[PDB]
Amino acid sequence: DSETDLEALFNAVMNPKTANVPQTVPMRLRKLPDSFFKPP
Amino acid sequence: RSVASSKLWMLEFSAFLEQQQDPDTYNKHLFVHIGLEAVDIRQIYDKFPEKKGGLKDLFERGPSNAFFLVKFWADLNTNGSSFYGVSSQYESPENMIITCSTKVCSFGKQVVEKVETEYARYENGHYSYRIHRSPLCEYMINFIHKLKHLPEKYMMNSVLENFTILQVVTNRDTQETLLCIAYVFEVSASEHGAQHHIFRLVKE
Ligand SMILES: *C(=O)CCCCCCCCCCCCC
Repeated sequence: DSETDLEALFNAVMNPKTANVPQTVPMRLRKLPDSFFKPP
Repeated sequence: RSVASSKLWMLEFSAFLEQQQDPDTYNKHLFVHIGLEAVDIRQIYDKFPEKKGGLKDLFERGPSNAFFLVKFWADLNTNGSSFYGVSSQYESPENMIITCSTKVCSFGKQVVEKVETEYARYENGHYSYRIHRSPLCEYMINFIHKLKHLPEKYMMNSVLENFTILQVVTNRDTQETLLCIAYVFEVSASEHGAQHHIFRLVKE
């Protein structure tokens, strides 16, 4: 089971070994326009 | 008229930090500001609350021309006398009482909601609605604080991957969706500061 609270969110990136958050598809791997990832 | 349905148009939106240097001196930093390609809405349903009243349910109820996705690149480069605020301005041909519901989400789950009721002011043939200097909720203040204290920009973007905001503007009496805006964020790396791109949300 995975946590969604604020501390867990930041801990997951700061200490990836102890990350306990839902796993998701990164936006860059999704079917989205190029302009979504390149700023104007 | 980018972020505009048939009934309502958002002309301005910004989130900012204002600091009072002294009684007569103020410094303001914009995190994001607004002052169209299509995105398949199915690609983003997982990032917002679902079930009744959720993004899918709202989109299906329509109108489809009220639904937008904004990608912000946020400017986080900024320093007792601090005010974190949000402002926005809307215009309509109709005199309505409108409600702005703003939901902050983590992994598609609502963590906090801010709700405001806004009344019209007649302005040169049309009606104007303004949310002026609304206090940014503590969650968002704390989130910005934690983001800024991350050692690396890639870490900030990693956190933001699962952070979204959903703004639903409704006619209070009829419950018609006037505007529904899904917000996605990355950190700005540009010399020009905060940037954005606005997309139409479409069924497929
Ligand atoms: C609290 O009540 C929720 C209100 C949220 C208002 C939305 C403001 C957008 C914040 C942009 C700051 C950038 C953070 C990466």
